[PDB]
Amino acid sequence: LVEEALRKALEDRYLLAHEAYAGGVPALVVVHRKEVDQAKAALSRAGVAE
Amino acid sequence: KLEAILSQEVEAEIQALLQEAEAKAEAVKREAEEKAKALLQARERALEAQYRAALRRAESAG
Repeated sequence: LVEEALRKALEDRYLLAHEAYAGGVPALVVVHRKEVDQAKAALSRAGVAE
Repeated sequence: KLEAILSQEVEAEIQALLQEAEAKAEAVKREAEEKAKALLQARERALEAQYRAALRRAESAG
């Protein structure tokens, strides 16, 4: 859901990579500076906290 | 891709810098030529003064 949500917000000029801790994953998105807001909106809207 | 963005960001700064630094290497080459020029102009002025004065001195004496 998150992956789809980022992809509409931030197009194809993004890198989403994740590694697994012992549950789910802490995930990290890499975005250009000034597409920061597009990425945060996508998480906020999902209900995903930082 | 995000990487195709980034390569346009270096190639952009690294032309501005090199035009700025050929606008200092031009400016210096000008100001120095106009300097060199004026330091021989001033040399011209001196020689007249010292020859006009001298001829008068040697005339008055004679």
